[PDB]
Amino acid sequence: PLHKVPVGLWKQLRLWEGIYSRLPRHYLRSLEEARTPTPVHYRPHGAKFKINPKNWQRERVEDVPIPVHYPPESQLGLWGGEGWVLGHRYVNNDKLSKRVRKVWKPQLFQRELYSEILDKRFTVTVTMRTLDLIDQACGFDFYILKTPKEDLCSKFGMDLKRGMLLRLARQDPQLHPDDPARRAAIYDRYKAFVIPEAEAEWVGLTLDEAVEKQRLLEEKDPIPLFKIFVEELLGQLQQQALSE
Amino acid sequence: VTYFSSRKGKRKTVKAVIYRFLRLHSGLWLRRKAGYKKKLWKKTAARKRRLREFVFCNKTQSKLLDKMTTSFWKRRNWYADDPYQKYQDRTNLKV
Amino acid sequence: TVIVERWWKVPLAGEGRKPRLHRRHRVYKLVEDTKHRPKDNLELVLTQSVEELGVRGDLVSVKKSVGRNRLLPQGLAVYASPENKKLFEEEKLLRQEG
Amino acid sequence: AWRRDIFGRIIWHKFKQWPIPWYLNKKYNRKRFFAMPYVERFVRMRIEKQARIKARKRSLERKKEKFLQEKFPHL
Amino acid sequence: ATSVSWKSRTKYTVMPVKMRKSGGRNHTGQIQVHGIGGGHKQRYRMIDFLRFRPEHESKPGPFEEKVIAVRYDPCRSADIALVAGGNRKRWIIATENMKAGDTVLNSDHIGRMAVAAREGDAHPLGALPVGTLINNVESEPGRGAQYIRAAGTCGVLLRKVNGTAIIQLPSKRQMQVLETCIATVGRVSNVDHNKRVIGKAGRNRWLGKRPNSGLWQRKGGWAGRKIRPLPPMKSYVKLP
RNA sequence: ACUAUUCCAAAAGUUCUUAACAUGGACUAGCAAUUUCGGUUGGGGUGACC
RNA sequence: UCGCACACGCUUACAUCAGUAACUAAUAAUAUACUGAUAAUUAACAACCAAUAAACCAAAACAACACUAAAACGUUUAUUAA
RNA sequence: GACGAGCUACCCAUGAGCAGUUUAAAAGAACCAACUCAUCUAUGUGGCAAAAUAGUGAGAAGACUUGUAGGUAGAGGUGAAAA
RNA sequence: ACCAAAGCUAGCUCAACAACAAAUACAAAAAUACACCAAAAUAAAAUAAAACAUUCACCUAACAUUAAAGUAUAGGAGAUAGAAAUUUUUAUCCUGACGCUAUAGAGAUAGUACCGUAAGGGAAAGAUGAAAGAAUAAAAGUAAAAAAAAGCAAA
Ligand SMILES: [Mg+2]
Ligand SMILES: [Mg+2]
Ligand SMILES: [Mg+2]
Ligand SMILES: [Mg+2]
Ligand SMILES: [Mg+2]
Ligand SMILES: [Mg+2]
Ligand SMILES: [Mg+2]
Ligand SMILES: [Mg+2]
Ligand SMILES: [Mg+2]
Ligand SMILES: [Mg+2]
Ligand SMILES: [Mg+2]
Ligand SMILES: [Mg+2]
Ligand SMILES: [Mg+2]
Ligand SMILES: [Mg+2]
Ligand SMILES: [Mg+2]
Ligand SMILES: [Mg+2]
Ligand SMILES: [Mg+2]
Ligand SMILES: [Mg+2]
Ligand SMILES: [Mg+2]
Ligand SMILES: [Mg+2]
Ligand SMILES: [Mg+2]
Ligand SMILES: [Mg+2]
Ligand SMILES: [Mg+2]
Ligand SMILES: [Mg+2]
Ligand SMILES: [Mg+2]
Ligand SMILES: [Mg+2]
Ligand SMILES: [Mg+2]
Ligand SMILES: [Mg+2]
Ligand SMILES: [Mg+2]
Ligand SMILES: [Mg+2]
Repeated sequence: PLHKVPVGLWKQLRLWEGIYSRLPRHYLRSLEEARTPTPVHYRPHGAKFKINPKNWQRERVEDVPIPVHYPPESQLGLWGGEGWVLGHRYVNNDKLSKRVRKVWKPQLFQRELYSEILDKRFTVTVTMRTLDLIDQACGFDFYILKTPKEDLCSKFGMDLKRGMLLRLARQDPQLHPDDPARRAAIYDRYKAFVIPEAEAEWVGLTLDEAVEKQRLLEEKDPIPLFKIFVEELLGQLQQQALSE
Repeated sequence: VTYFSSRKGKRKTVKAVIYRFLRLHSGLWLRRKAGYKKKLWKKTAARKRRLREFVFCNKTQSKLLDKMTTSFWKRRNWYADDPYQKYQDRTNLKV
Repeated sequence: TVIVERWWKVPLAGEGRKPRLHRRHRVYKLVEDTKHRPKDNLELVLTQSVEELGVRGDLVSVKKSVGRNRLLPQGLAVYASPENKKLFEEEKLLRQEG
Repeated sequence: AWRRDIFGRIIWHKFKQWPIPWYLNKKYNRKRFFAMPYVERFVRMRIEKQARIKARKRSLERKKEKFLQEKFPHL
Repeated sequence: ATSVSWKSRTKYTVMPVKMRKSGGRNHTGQIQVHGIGGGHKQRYRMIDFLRFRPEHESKPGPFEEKVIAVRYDPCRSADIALVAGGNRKRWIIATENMKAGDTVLNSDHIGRMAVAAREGDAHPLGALPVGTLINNVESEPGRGAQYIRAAGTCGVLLRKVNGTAIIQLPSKRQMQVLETCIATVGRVSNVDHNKRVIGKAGRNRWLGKRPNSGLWQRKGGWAGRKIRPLPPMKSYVKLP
């Protein structure tokens, strides 16, 4: 026997059926297409073509990303899109020596970050790279709004993004309750990033959180049959009164 | 020698045969003489000359080298400037 | 951040098919280390007068140690951002004015 | 309710009546309704196993039709 | 799989509390320290090592306490004394000659003329004379007694510098301590604990000590008589 | 690898320091890994030879 | 002359009537152990069966009193307990 | 990568035994039962028994035997070392 | 003459196409009292290299198909490993069988008996007829039918 459809497409046809079908289109579209993550550990070479040193002929040259590992703690902090590099190495770097299993862990630090939009000080575990990108993006909130999903890698980062994006689209008065001036200032320079309201609340979610939120938005306890029967009877009586 | 490959199921070639030998289309294989770059100051002018020369292999060898080489190296080749092209045909051979 | 390279060349798949990886593509030589690199300069703008570094409304080059943990958190300095530089084109053209 | 139990089956969970709320009830808390990653493999196997018993039941009903038709030259 | 420790008690009772001994095993049930177990079953009796401990939080002043009894304890090598005052009873480590029907003084006060102390006396280190003999010495003020608790041991006060006393531990390493640390003046009880003979192998199983292994080992480089220049002074004073 | 050691960077601060975590590269050990233990021979070993 | 109970553990192997040619018994006789039908051990014993505060240093040993190796085990008062 | 400490090794809980005789004595003392071991011989060797039976032996208030229930798991455990 | 012997079916292969109700995680199958939940770190070696240390396809993923090609390359440059650029592919409908017959074909009449403390292992078998609401004598082994100086058992 065989399977009517291959298994890699089982995971896909999971989405085409049931409650997933009722999820909003924008969410799905965002989930499907994955922009390729900015190289962190491996170092890319720009040119599509190279010239072989020994062979002396142009060579089609491609880039393969190095698999990196994200521990469960990393999902709680901002590591700058990096993690553990698992691999092997040759001792002495002579290919002829012993091959040995090895793991490079990133260096972690405890730091505090300030939000204009969330108006708060968070204690986050960050990497050097995280502070560098926070630097180059010129704001913490800039760093979070200016970055794609694949580059943050953290549930914390994406729920941060979702939170403050929602706060932007709501135009919340709670931001700086006593100062309309600082509201003007703070909201203005991020006004590049404003997204509509129905989009903002779905942006940080995970498929379980999506399924759950959708479930809750779809809950209606079944209408008593008495209701529908009364409606039908009234319809019949009105049609009978009108025909006469 | 791999008689059936993993991915293509074809028959693989031994590359170490392709680096030291040359197949003419007659079927003669042509090889360098062992130790020609080795310890020259010891040897006579005579031996040096004998070492610089190319040579032909007996039936037992050519046969063996053929089993380690796919169809692609038994192919007829016309190169521009090909030195050996004048040597690839057999003439006046009455067996 | 450790920058890493593979010892064994990976074959190609170019039609959009994903690259087919084997176990020998898991040995790594360490090419470069980020934390062993020399530090750069942080270009900032001062909203006030810092003791050694600068007068109010000036362009400063700090190091990330002093810059990240002092100026930006306390509100002493802001980032090099162009939109934030126009602000001091403004303050500077209204300074020598009045 | 409809639940996904430990073994990855889908199950009909009949409720029960307790004197206290569900987050405060000990026994109800250590009952797990959800599956773990490795269960995904087993989930597959029975889908596959079931598929065989169905597939080779068909092939019995086929044969039955043929024997009878060659044994009884109808019409 | 799991285990739970026996040491849960939140309150201080002088009534002996039942203790569960674990021979050699950590909380994962594996042998960590060899050769422990099967002792005679013992109760534990709580000790208060902070000797200056104002009973009612309101009144700050010095204590006068009374010695009701002196008993044997299985848990430690020294002998224990039951001391009461106000509404409070405590087991404290008894000094060498302490007898039932005795009086003990506890004060944190430091006078410039110091004091002459009995054995059942507890004073701050800086309030004692330069030559005196001490035990149950506290490390950092308010932390309780740690060093010199064993059977028949004593420390000695050496010198005082910058409001900080120097003491000599039984191993003769010297210890640097703030003046406000409380200490007891004297020797610990039962000074003859060292000369007791264990008659048979039986006494060992009674004390809860298992026989050694039967594995034979060459002595390593570690073995021989090493003569070391005495380990330098330990300083519990931290710089400003 | 790990457990300890010592050092250099990193990290924080000073104008040279390291409180406990903690990463990169070394070092020095312990505990410890992976793999073998050539051949002739008036049997093998020892002796002798290749 | 390893007897009667309980604990643990076994599960109808126990009881009555009936049948045994052949199955179980290492043979027979007949049957507590094979086969069929029918019945059966009845709770006062045993299991299940409260919390939290506070007082209480003071061995079992025929227990006076001690010995060293330092000893399992709760009463009573207060607050609530269908 | 699972599963095993209902055997046995060692622990942790909670129980239970030890009559008589001798001695001021429960003293890792005597004598000798229950109880525990296994010395020596003969039977047995597809046994009654995948380690027994008969005699004969050691110990027998102690580093003693023993019941119920936990614990440590193979690159390990446990070991009064017999690898 | 005994013991035996014979059936052709149960079902399998491979491939296309696409009975509630109650009870349950107390020591599962026990209506009912104060909590906690929940968790993650590269596949290794056997084996090839006639030893063995670097290295050893397949073992995860999908990508298919005809080629480029066992070519470029990668390799104790040994054993072996091995691409891409660029090219090819007409629709469904149209299901069956030079597939097995009860030592086969599923392990299957069953995950059951039984064996394991446990993970786990894991069998054996059916045959008259329309109707039982009708009662061939061919394997070995033996029997009918003990054996008479002598010897690879016959010629
Ligand atoms: Mg292609
Ligand atoms: Mg002790
Ligand atoms: Mg010793
Ligand atoms: Mg020894
Ligand atoms: Mg290896
Ligand atoms: Mg040899
Ligand atoms: Mg030899
Ligand atoms: Mg010889
Ligand atoms: Mg010979
Ligand atoms: Mg020799
Ligand atoms: Mg019973
Ligand atoms: Mg019989
Ligand atoms: Mg157990
Ligand atoms: Mg046990
Ligand atoms: Mg007696
Ligand atoms: Mg005795
Ligand atoms: Mg006799
Ligand atoms: Mg005796
Ligand atoms: Mg004796
Ligand atoms: Mg022992
Ligand atoms: Mg030995
Ligand atoms: Mg030996
Ligand atoms: Mg090999
Ligand atoms: Mg071979
Ligand atoms: Mg070998
Ligand atoms: Mg492999
Ligand atoms: Mg069968
Ligand atoms: Mg069973
Ligand atoms: Mg016959
Ligand atoms: Mg004859």
